[PDB]
Amino acid sequence: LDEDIIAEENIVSRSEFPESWLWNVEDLKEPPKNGISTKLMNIFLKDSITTWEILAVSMSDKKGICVADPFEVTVMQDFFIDLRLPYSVVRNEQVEIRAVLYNYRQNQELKVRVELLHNPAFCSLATTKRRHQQTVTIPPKSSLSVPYVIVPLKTGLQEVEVKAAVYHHFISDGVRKSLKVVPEGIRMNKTVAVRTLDPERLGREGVQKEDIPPADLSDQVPDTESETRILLQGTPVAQMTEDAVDAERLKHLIVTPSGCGEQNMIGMTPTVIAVHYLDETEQWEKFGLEKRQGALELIKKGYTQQLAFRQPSAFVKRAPSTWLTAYVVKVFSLAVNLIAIDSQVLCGAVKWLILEKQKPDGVFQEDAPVIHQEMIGGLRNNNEKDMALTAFVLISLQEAKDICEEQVNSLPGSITKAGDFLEANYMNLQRSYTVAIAGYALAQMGRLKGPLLNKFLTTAKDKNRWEDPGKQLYNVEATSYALLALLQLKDFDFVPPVVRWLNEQRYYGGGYGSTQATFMVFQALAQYQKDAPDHQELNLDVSLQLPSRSSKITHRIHWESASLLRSEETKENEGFTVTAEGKGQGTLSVVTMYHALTCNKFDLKVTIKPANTMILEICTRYRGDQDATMSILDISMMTGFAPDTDDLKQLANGVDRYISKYELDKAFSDRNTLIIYLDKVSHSEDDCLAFKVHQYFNVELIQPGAVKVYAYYNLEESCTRFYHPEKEDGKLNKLCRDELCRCAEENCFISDDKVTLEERLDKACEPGVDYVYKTRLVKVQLSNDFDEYIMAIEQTIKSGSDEVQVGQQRTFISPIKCREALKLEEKKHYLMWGLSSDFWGEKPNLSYIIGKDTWVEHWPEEDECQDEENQKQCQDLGAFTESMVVFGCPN
Amino acid sequence: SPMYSIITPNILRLESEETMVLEAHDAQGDVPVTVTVHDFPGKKLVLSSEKTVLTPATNHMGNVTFTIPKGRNKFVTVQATFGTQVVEKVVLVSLQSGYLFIQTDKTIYTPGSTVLYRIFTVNHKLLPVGRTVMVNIENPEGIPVKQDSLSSQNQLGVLPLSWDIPELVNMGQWKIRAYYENSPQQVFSTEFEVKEYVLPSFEVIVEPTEKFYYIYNEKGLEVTITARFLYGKKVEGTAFVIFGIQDGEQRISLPESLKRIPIEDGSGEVVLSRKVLLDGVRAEDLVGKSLYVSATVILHSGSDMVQAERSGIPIVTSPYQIHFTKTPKYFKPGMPFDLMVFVTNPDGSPAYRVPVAVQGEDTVQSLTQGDGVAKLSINTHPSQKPLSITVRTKKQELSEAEQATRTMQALPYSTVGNSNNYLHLSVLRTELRPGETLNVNFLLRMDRAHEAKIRYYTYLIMNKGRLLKAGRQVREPGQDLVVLPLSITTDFIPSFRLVAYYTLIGASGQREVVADSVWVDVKDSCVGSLVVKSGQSEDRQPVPGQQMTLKIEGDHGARVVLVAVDKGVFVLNKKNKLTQSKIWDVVEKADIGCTPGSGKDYAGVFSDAGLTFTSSSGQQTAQRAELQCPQPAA
Amino acid sequence: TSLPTSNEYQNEKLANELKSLLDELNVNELATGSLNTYYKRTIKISGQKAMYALKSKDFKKMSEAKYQLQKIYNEIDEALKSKY
Repeated sequence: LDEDIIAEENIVSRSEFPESWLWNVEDLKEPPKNGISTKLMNIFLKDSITTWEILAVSMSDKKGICVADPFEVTVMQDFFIDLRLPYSVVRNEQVEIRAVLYNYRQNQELKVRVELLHNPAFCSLATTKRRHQQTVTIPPKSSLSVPYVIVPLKTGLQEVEVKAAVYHHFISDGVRKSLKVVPEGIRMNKTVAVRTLDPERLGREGVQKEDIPPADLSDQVPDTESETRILLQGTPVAQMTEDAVDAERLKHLIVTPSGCGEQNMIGMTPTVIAVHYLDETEQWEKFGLEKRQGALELIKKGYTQQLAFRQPSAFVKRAPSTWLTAYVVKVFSLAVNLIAIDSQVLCGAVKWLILEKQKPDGVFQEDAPVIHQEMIGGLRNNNEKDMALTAFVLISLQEAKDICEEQVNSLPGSITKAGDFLEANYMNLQRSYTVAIAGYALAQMGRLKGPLLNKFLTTAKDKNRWEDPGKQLYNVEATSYALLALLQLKDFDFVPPVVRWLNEQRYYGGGYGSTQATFMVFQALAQYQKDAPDHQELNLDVSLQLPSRSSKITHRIHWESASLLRSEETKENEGFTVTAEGKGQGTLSVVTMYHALTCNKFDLKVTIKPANTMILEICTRYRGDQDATMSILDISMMTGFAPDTDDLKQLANGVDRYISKYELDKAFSDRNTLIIYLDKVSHSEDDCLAFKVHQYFNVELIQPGAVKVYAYYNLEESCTRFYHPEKEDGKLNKLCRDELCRCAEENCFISDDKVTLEERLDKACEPGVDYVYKTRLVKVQLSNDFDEYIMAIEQTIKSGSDEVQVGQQRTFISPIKCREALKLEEKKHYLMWGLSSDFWGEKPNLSYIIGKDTWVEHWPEEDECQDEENQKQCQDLGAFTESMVVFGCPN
Repeated sequence: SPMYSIITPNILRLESEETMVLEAHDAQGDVPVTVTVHDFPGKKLVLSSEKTVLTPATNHMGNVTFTIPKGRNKFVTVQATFGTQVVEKVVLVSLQSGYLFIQTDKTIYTPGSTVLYRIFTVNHKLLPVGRTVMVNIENPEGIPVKQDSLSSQNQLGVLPLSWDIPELVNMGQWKIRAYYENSPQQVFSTEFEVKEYVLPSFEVIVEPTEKFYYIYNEKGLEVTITARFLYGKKVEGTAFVIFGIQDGEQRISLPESLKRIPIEDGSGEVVLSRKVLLDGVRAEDLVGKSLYVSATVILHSGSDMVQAERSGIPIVTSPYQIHFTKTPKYFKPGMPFDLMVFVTNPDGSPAYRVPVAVQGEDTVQSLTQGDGVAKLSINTHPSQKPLSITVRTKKQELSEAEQATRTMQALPYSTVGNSNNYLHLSVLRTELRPGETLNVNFLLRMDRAHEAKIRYYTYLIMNKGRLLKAGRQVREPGQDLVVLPLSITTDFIPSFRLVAYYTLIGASGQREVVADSVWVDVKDSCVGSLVVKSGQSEDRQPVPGQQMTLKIEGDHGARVVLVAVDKGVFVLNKKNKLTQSKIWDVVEKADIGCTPGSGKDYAGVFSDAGLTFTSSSGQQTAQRAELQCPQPAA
Repeated sequence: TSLPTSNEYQNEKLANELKSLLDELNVNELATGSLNTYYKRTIKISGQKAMYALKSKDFKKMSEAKYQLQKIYNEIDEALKSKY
């Protein structure tokens, strides 16, 4: 304490390894002058000695966003320690940490004192009473390194701590960085199963189940977790949708509503029809988003010229036509989403067909034919003019049906009526045109069943068109009224082909004879997009159950969030079942992740002999077929050696090697981590070199140095070897049984010169003194690496940390070289006491260790104290017993 | 001849505020207007809220702002009724309800540590908003591992976050993503690399003398290697550098160039000869390709290693390139054409202090800006004759053989009537800063029987995609020129256009429309203000743990977020970070104006700035259904 | 006894003002339990310069630990006026 320095007792340690900190959120509370607010915060700089860089963002409701880009507060000191710890180090393997002592003194080189403290998590050159400190001389404005060897005997976040203080100067700073000592292992993610789900196609039953086996992972290192994840992926398809017509050379459809009722409709019929179509096909863009309002005014334009012939129910002079009044409900009950229509001029010409032009069987009559007789289309054939006339007015009043279900009493009876006369006479039709006109006059009610269903599917010649001999504009209208059902019906295996014929006629509409040939070749092609399934499907709803689930499990892969990956996972190993349901296809993949030569293509052989100056020799070979590229030779000496300044320039001149002129500087004193750059390591043979090292620093217990070999392109595939003059490869001498390790770096613990009642009471009341028992050795086992003794406690003179009752057996452990210490025979009593640092294992399964501080004495038997030579010991042991049980230690 | 015209933005937006310009020229007295929006096609009634009346006081100028509450684009039917004379039309709608933003507290994460992202909602205007949002987190393989669904309501635009990286999880390039729930197709991408690392204590800069490599420079591309500790001081060590040939995305590693020198004092020197260059592969072929370096500094203490890398060094004999992309692509016959060449060094960065001259007019010259764009002009003869431009760089030190050149073309501006009615807008293009006054010059072009009729020009100001401000300017008969003083605020930043025009009826019963647009980049700055400095008035390097007050200056009522970061994390990875400059760099990429420079005809100038014109006598602009601008046709 | 000499009046008042702040180094080293990991590394290390230096009766190490130990009490009375 009274030295010109700073003991380990005040050098607070730099444990701010972490990069992220000061992630705070603060507002501009203070009152502002000129829209500028001042905030003062008193922060406590993290322990890392580098240069923290900032970065901040201001969100002002008024002043949107700003980037107050961060500056720089450099953090430095006169002397610190850069404890360079890896992201992790395996348990049971010996490594080599780096700890740079940067001295940025002007021209004052620092006489340092660097000391590695003990940690019962790391079997190092520093034990509980011994310190492993050294004394270096870092030139001014320089970086000096210091190797420290260890053996992580325990997993989990461990602890490392170097504190250094200069002599004569009063500087001091440690760095407590912690490393994740992980159990050796291999990152693996075996696939558990890769199958497909679909209760429609798989199982052939609903609720398709899928049983799932737990991951075997036969090779999982003990004490290590492992997770499993699950994937939920909808894999929908889209198909069976055909293209509407380009409407592209269909620029003749919008001629202005003009004329008497019938001429006011030959030329407004293509108008509304272009509108309803390019609405449900999205063709509006390439046609003219703008000519649409030059067309929604030649629809409601005829709506008030057509409202200029509506007698009390063509000419107003002339008798009302049952054909121009049942087509006044077909051009209106579709132009209701387009213009203002009266549920009095629509619901006042449909109560006139049921009440004025309807016979007792639902058949519709024609009193005053329409003057323009080509527009009627395909009824013009007087052939069956009450099967093509009873099917046409039958679709002009099943269309106006929702608008005004309350304005007409007369509907519910006329609808069934007409449809009872037709279904009877449906087996009595010839024209492919009256089979399709009645066909769709019916299929809006659900009665095309039985014989009326199969006679309507065959009437399609080639089965994609309903055609009759003669006129063609009565085949297209037959093919349309034919597709009308096909879709009103919800069948689409006979719709695919029927729609490949209609746009194969490149029927752009209009013409003379086509006021019906235009209204149908479109509304049919116009309704085909609102039905199109688009093959959109997937209402999967699967259920999960797992040995950890106390709660129920449910997700659902609907079409809108179907490609949304719905995944679930755990940390534990289970078996379980899945239960899929509903339409749609998907795929299921599951995967667990758990924990299943250091040389990898680089041989290394490091040798040490005497010439107290010694000579080193290193061997490296590349396990490649190609002579490896520029490799490197990292070297950190043993404590007390600097290279002979005459063999660092005999290998710096040889080609194929190099020693940066930065390694000639500093000379003999400051040079304890070398860098010999190699230009090639042949694959053929080992390429071997060697130099000389004198003994400039004298010390007890020197440090196993090292030699590291790696290519420059991968710091990863390297091969490090150690070398000590005493142990064989650099590895300190330790006793291992299985997983457990200890620091057997000691001497052979062991003429009854003196032992009195007072000599025991003092050594049995010392600090470390924890346990004192009178045990009897029961069993004696002996291994090739160490021995042990199963002794039973006959009395607890002094209970320690170990809660043990009289009678139980506590296992004792000792090195194999201590077999001559005390020949612990069987069925003999012994008085023993040790320290708490001798405990081995974990409660309640602990184990005692016969160490240097473990007092072992032979306790005479009952009939042995009678001997006139063992009495002196029997009285001392007996008195020592009573002087402990009731009395205690004199301190 | 009262006629009714009307304008708006080119591509509208959602849950945002777009404006629009009523009008009634030659109108008499008042006129009650009622505006409306019906979805398309049909009638749904989406925003009919607006009303107004064009006084003879606001010069027959009325004004209104609104809030509009597959795989194919949907459109909006918009309607305006001027007393009785109604006019309507359709305009394309964009699903984008704004922008969304990310910042990862670290640039690289060790599996086990936490990630602290933070996202910031805003609209097409840079203000705070409260909507709703979805935030996933994908691994380097493309699989959502965790997601959330909070809302930034009464949060002030800013959002908190934290996701833990599991001990076992794939390494490589993770990717976090987000998007307004309203628009699920517009999603944003920000990344953080997960890898097992230890922070280095120094940094390494790789700096060749030349930006680019001259093919016939025997000496070769030299390179300075400067290592320096995080805290400033000078790093001593030895390094490993290696070169190579990139060809698009492919990289030709050169094992015949791999060097090693003494990084002394934080400055080492490595060169590569032109012969270790030819035998890793002729040489009129390697032209176009770029190269790349790979340093690796390991100290003389053997504790730390850092890996630095430069990429994209061009082998151009012609150092400077010549871009014509800040340049207009149309002109007005009989008037000056401003030229905003864009010179770049070979890597991509702009040139400096490099004169450039016209193909003819040897006397004509330009001087480099700190930005790689100079100031040139030339008179155009009264020809509708396309203008073929062959710019030549004229910096001494080189030959008329090492001088790069580039030829673009400007096209005539078609006037209605073509009678011969132009408008030319001349502007003092200066590096305008917030708080300056920029003149606005109006050069009319018409016979003198119809210049006693032009009593007001009308105009507008674009800005990130929205409309900023509007009104009128006054011109008296006999003034073919009136200036317009305009003051700069923080908002036009970054770039802003400007359109102007008049209306008159001339020739033979012909209402006429001539106009002219224009684009200027104003200094890129955060609009309000914010700085972080060291509170103490005297700075000494604080030792680890000490108290230092930290001062800060921003806008009042503003919320503020703050985070520190070790400069030892930005020495393995310093990408995927956030730049305000990466901020504006994105609010420009999302503009609706595309050929800022010019216009083909009075309607083209509108779609070529981000606007749709329409009126009550037939004239109107191009129907823009194209979200993404005209995919640049080179 | 009359009156001190040259190195007899400044080396002793420099050991009076380094022992007036070494008397309450048991009073300011304990109130850094309420302050950071800063006021416990700067008053534990800057304490071993005011005890080895008062005991070497040197004029330099005594004016080098009376300020080192008088900067970390003005730092500890300061972070004790935002804590009231």
